Amino acid sequence: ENGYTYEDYKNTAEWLLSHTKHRPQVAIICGSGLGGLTDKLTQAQIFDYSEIPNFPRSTVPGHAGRLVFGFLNGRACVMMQGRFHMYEGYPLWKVTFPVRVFHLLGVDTLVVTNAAGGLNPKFEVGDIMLIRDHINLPGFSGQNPLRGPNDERFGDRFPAMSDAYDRTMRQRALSTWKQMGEQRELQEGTYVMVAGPSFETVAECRVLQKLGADAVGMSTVPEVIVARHCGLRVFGFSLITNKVIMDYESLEKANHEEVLAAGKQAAQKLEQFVSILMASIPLPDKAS
Amino acid sequence: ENGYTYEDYKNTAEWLLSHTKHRPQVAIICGSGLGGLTDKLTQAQIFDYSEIPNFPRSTVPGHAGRLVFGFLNGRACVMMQGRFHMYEGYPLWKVTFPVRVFHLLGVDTLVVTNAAGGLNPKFEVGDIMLIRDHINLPGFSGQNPLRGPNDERFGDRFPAMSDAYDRTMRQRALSTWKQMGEQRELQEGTYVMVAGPSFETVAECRVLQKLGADAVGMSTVPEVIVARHCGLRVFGFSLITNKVIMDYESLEKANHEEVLAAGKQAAQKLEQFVSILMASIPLPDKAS
Amino acid sequence: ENGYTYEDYKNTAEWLLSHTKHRPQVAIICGSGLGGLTDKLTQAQIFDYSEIPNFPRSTVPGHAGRLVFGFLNGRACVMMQGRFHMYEGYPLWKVTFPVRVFHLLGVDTLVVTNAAGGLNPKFEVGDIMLIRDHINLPGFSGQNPLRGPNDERFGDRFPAMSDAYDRTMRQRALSTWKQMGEQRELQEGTYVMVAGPSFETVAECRVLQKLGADAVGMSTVPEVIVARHCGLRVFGFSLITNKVIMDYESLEKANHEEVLAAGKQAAQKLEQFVSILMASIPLPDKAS
Ligand SMILES: Nc1nc(O)c2[nH]nnc2n1
Ligand SMILES: Nc1nc(O)c2[nH]nnc2n1
Ligand SMILES: Nc1nc(O)c2[nH]nnc2n1
Repeated sequence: ENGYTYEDYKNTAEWLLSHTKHRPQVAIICGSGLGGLTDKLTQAQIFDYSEIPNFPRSTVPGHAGRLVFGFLNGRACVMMQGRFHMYEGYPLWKVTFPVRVFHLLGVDTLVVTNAAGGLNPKFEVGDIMLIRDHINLPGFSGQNPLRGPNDERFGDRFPAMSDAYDRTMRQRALSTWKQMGEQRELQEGTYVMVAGPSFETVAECRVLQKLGADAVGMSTVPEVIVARHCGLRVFGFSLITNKVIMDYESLEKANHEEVLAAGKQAAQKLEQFVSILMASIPLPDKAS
Repeated sequence: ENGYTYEDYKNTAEWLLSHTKHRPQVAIICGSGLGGLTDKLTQAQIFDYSEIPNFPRSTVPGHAGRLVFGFLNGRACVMMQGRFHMYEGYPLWKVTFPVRVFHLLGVDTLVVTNAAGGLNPKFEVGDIMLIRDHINLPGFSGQNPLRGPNDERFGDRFPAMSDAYDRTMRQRALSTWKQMGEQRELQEGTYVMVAGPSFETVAECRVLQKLGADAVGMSTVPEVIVARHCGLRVFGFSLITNKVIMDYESLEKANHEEVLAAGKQAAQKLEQFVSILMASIPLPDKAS
Repeated sequence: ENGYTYEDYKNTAEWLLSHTKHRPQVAIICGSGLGGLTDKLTQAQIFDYSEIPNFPRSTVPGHAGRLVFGFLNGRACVMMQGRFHMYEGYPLWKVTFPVRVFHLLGVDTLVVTNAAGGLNPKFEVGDIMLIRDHINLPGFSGQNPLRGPNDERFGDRFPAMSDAYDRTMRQRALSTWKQMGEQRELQEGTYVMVAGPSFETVAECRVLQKLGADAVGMSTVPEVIVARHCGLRVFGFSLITNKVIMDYESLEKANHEEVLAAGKQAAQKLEQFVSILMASIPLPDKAS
């Protein structure tokens, strides 16, 4: 909540609207390595976070920290290239700030992507996990983008999250993967947000396994929470860039340079998939 | 700890004492929907949080955010109507601030109430759960009202919480329910504080089940911790206003308007019960 | 991260270096009750945290809050007597600050010690637990000393922790215990950091058991994370000063005055052990 106020989201929404011919319907937050999706846009208009009025600017990236509009598979999009994370210092009400403006920009659906670790044994690095649920660890402790006075203008005080990932789109997703007649079926599991920038220890990965998590990451959850709070259809995927959970001879135990999950390769796939998916996102035209 | 200092709790305690004929023995924090208990008071004196010197004022409520004194079943009380929550922005050392003044006001027992979600399957919405234990999730991460320099004037650095809910009063509680010859027996389980304002997801509810929790809420724990820190007899109940933990067809999955647990109905019951309970709280007169 | 900057760690490192003839190789953070190890030092030079430029000063202790150099078993040491904890108010980037200067002082190995609770049933108060892994609970929520912009000068953005406690030294540790031909074998388990100053409840201890933890404490984890981030060999022990996990008649349920684990007795033992251990820490001379 804090730091920003409604006119803050209202001045930014307007600044963008009055600076772009585009009026986005779908907002797409690309995860690490998935920024490529921006290339798929047409009639694109690239704004620098830096440029936009109250938009948090990047801590290091910047370049791989831009907001591009345009179109994807027949949907007026707006892809945030280079999402913000709590571990960069951004308070969660800066992390999720974009989502609040996308809503005022008219966005009604938010597709978020990310790069997690593979907790579930069945996963194979490279797999794309459809997020069916999430475990908001920072939220349990207090780190929830909604903390602070509730702005009924955006939504409720106690919004529910048991319905976060829109059954419909998840269906249309599982179907679509099948339409394409793909190899490894679109995975589906719970994503566990873990704040910290360092990577989990074996002992930690195991508690994440026990907790129910399928993939671990340091983002998404914040954007999903406030998006839902605004009443935004939300669905997303998680590129499984690696995996671990074994003391009994770590062997590899990751590093990060390991995270790439056949970089170009898989990143390209999750991207095309999301793009194909634009056609399964209800058009504000009601369609009938 | 932070923000306030001893004279802060000392000026407020005195301001109240020198503004009320009353000298409370029991302090009662009413949960959402349980504010009605204030009606049961006699010779009551309603102060507005706003009015009291260093007392955190409400973020939105205010009205359903008052401090009323008076008497309940032969006990000099002081009921905080409209408790503060971490999710409203209040730092935990503002949430629990009242408890620290109640102690300086002479309060020796603190009965807290709340409205949780029903994790334990045996629970039936409407049930009243006697809190036998708690799992302080925000505490594990750092969100503990005691964090900061310890004020030995109030208590220890490392107070123990394994004894928080006073065996005695829990006994007298289970007995009392039986005296009244009630229907569903006074439930008894562990309350898990979860900070965030949004509601838990199915995936989250399950980790709360696995963790051992019986009911989920966003308060109480902070007040119980510092109350105990002062050396205050503490016991409390949790009105089960709902329940969930099922992906396999959510069906209802809550909302909040669902939370009421037969509002007037059950809220009234937990209230009378607490009031009857005043008679089972040791009188400072030692009684003998 | 925050608050300090590189010249901050650079001015302090230099201030110390230009104020001590010593150039530490090993940095030893002593836990509560283990400050005695300082006595084992020779040619020792005691600086007051207070004295050192940007060094966080103690909240209460101070005296039992000093930085002593000198030598231990043929290793140029620097023992921080009286470590900082998150529960004293110190932001984690003050807690771990010393580690960042020890690195600039040339320290290459960090041996941390602490006093936990005994979660694992096999443990007997007095036991010394070799830390083989850790569960960073405050980290999951956001409380990670690395949060904020990454300083590539010190290390990576996403350092891994699956390798934190250096296999080698753990081996040399288990062996050494055996060399000495001791009684109860050097225990080995996962340490779970829990922030809060109050002690865990029975309900909490059980989730710590389920999570996988073997011993609970309120420190170490922060120092281990940034030490590893700098690329510092890290290993440590945990003096088991007590234990609990039982509603079914608490009986003792601790207090803190119980924590001592045969104070002088066991504290002395873990100390001599660490000192003997100086001989198993690779000398920067490469040794060959
Ligand atoms: N937390 C987390 N853990 C892993 O193992 C990851 N791999 N890629 N992103 C990751 N994030
Ligand atoms: N956390 C939480 N969860 C539920 O399901 C609740 N119902 N009423 N208060 C509640 N608080
Ligand atoms: N958290 C924690 N718990 C116990 O039981 C302890 N005993 N000594 N330090 C301790 N720290």
